[PDB]
Amino acid sequence: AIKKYKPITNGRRNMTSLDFAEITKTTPEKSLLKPLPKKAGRNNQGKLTVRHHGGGHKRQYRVIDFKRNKDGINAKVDSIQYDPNRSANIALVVYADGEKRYIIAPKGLEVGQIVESGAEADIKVGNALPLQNIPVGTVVHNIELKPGKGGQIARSAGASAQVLGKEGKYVLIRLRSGEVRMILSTCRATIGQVGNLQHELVNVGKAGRSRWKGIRPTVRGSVMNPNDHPHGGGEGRAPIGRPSPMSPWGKPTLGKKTRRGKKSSDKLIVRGRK
Amino acid sequence: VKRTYQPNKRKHSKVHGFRKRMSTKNGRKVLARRRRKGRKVLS
Amino acid sequence: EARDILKRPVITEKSSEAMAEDKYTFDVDTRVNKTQVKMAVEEIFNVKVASVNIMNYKPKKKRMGRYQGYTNKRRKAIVTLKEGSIDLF
RNA sequence: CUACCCUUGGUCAGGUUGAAGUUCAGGCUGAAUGGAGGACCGAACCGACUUACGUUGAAAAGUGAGCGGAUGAACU
RNA sequence: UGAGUAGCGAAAGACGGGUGAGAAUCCCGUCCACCGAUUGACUAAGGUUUCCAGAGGAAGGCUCGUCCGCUCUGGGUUAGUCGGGUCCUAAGCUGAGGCCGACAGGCGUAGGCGAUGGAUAACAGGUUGAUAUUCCUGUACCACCUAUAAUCGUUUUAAUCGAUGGGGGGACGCAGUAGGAUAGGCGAAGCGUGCGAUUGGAUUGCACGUCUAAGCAGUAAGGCUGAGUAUUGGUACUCGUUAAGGCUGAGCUGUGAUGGGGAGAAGACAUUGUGUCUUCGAGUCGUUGAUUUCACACUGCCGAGAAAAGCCUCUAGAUAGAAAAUAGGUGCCCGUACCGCAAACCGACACAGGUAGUCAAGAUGAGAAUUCUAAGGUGAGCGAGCGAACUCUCGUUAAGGAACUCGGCAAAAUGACCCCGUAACUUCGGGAGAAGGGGUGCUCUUUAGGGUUAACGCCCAGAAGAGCCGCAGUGAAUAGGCCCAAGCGACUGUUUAUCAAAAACACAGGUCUCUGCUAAACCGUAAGGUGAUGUAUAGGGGCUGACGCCUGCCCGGU
Repeated sequence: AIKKYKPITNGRRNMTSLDFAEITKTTPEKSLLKPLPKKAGRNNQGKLTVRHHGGGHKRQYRVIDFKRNKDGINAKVDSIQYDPNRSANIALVVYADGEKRYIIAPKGLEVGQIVESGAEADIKVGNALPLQNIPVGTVVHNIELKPGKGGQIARSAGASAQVLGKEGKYVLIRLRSGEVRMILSTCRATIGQVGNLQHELVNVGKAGRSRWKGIRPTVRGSVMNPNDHPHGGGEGRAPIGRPSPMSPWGKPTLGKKTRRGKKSSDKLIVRGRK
Repeated sequence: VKRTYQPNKRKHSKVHGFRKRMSTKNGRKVLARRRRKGRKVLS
Repeated sequence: EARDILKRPVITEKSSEAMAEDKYTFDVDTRVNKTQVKMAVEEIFNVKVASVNIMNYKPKKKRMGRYQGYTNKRRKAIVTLKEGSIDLF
């Protein structure tokens, strides 16, 4: 799935890309596209508030439904497609009454396979059903946090979580990050893992390729002037010269925690990252 | 050598110009200040 | 309104060679359109108008003894007629 | 004016090299085909490395002769 | 005062005639010269009367001036179709109610405004001192209104129309390839021109061989494996790979528009002193090569490539009754002169600078390079002498050949095409145009492929011989010097506009750390935002900086 390039040029010397053998159709569906003009990290005042976001390739937005709330109707899979706005692939499904929509595509999904959502659906890759009805140990993706809002957890390429246990109206679950957390048992989730597992093996290869994706360069703090950054320079190269490395805004940046105290979700986190 | 001041009819009327000065409080200050001096051209 | 739309005739050499054809040149109020001009000529001179063209002229700069100013802006209309003729001198 | 960005448009004489893939032949390599690349040489265009001239200038930053890039992190 | 001193802003002019008080400098003529991928021709920005005619010469014009972008007087810009508005939306800007805020005010919903994009009906000729797809002539097209009418038949329905109703469409990247047409170029030449006084020739020198929109016919290839039935965009069936065109779109060609216009031509003027034109005549062929124009059509790739209206369809639903056709009518506002890679724009100047797009001829060539020319334009707003030193730009040089100098700085040398040959090293791609050698004109035979093509012939010769000339044959201009060995940085890229282009910054890759989503981080007093219409294979911060081999000891202090 990973194709390597021969070193015909110094720029292409160690570059890698993934062949798109999962894609079965190379043209999107006209009815589910919307415009997506770019913001280069600039807010409603017009000022730059996030660094390193710039001008990449133009993109259109595919309307994806993370809710999966059409229940009791079958949907047949048409094609797997490329999506520029996320790392996973997407699949276009057609409902029995003739409606179409996009879902994120799970790992072992095939064209022609039928897919279903509800409370009485079966435990098979692609199906969406409340966490109350999912047996312990299942691998699952696209999880909700508030019932009816839409999936929010485990949506990247190759992401998954698995169910662990049951309390009164909560369900234990382990996230890809490694933390264990309670989630309301009225919240939906979809069976399986997210596809495109090779996505993170790509070697980008040259500076221009990451500029095509909207990333502007990053200037290290130690090659700035004292009025620009706490690492603002001395004579020659210089060590850090402080008790701890700092950020461009003068706050410690190696080891210090920034999660805020007294959050309502404190009682739902059983075990944190390790 | 390229100089500053490349003229433009639309830019001039939109940055300076009566309606733009009237659209804010500090522009109305400018207009009143030029009226008090007796200036012949206001914007 | 008709005597107020038409102001005066224009007598030059271009206008005279046009009057060799059936075209007459007028200075008109600067607010009217060519349909009003067409209807005013027919009422005042009792003729049949075939067509009418119009153009605007800018104010010109002018001197009178270290006094810089501008002339009036003006609107000019040329009236072609089918039948009849306007008596002028 | 200048720096970065947003939306919508435009421009790049010619030559050279010959990647994936594909088709045969031999017994894995040879020939055809193909037309990749912040590839090569070089005008338009964009720059500003050396030098001569100019220094009450033709010009409050230029001119002459060479020079770097020239399908792209391009120029406009 | 310096002082009649410095300067008078890139360059080719000469002479005859004219006018005037006055002429190197104004007008006319001939010859000469310069540009010609442009010093030529169009359209934008910007300027705002600089445009044209008659008169003028105080000041402006780096000299002069009879002249003028200068002064005076009087003139000049014409649109249903060209570009905008009475159409559509992007970024952005505003925003009824609303949210927030010492005041001032900040944000935002529906909705508006806003082209640099989408939609959208006219062409040929004539004519002025100054405008022209606008005026005039000829021939068209597009909306709207009323009459004259076949079809119209409860107005459910039916013809009809029909939704802020549904569906389609508009609708889109980058590169490459093989074609079809056409524009334009070149050579024979079907009719026009004239035929030489310097030796010679006359089968010989030079040229033209055009023409619209609209309307009718057909049409070179292109795409859709097409075409029906039943049911709720989807599901079952039959003829299927036929593509027959079944359909859809499609460059272009022929007629007429046009026995018209214009026309190499005068040969017809009494005249418009014979100029110019009353007037009367005329040609529309075949060859060759051929786009950079007319499809993102087709193939491939990853970085995955606007919206809305105009438009086409099926409808709920509504109503006499609406169809094409003929005849008449009607059709607004703004811009329109002139300069425009510049004497009129931005540079205080009649300033060696800067300024978006379009058209793009011949010979030579791979070429829009090079040199000379075309169409067309221009001779540069101080001159005349003399040929001192010195300064600047340019050419040559005996013998030597880096001895010069901080340093081969500068200059010299290499350079195109064809044939032969090509090292260490290497990430196996490269290094490489490595280095190092040889060749090139003209004539005639023989061969002789592409065979241009019917064919040797069209044309490069595809090549071998035999000759001729010079000091020299890519005879001019234009076109890489190369090799060996060390630092530093992997590489392409970026930087101190105006003394530093680099070993500095980026970078692909590595690693540490924070972040479970109203995420962390960041802007803001807040509301509201970016992050992100993302969700740990994700996002923010710190350090290092391709690749290969690696990355030791110390947790006492902060």
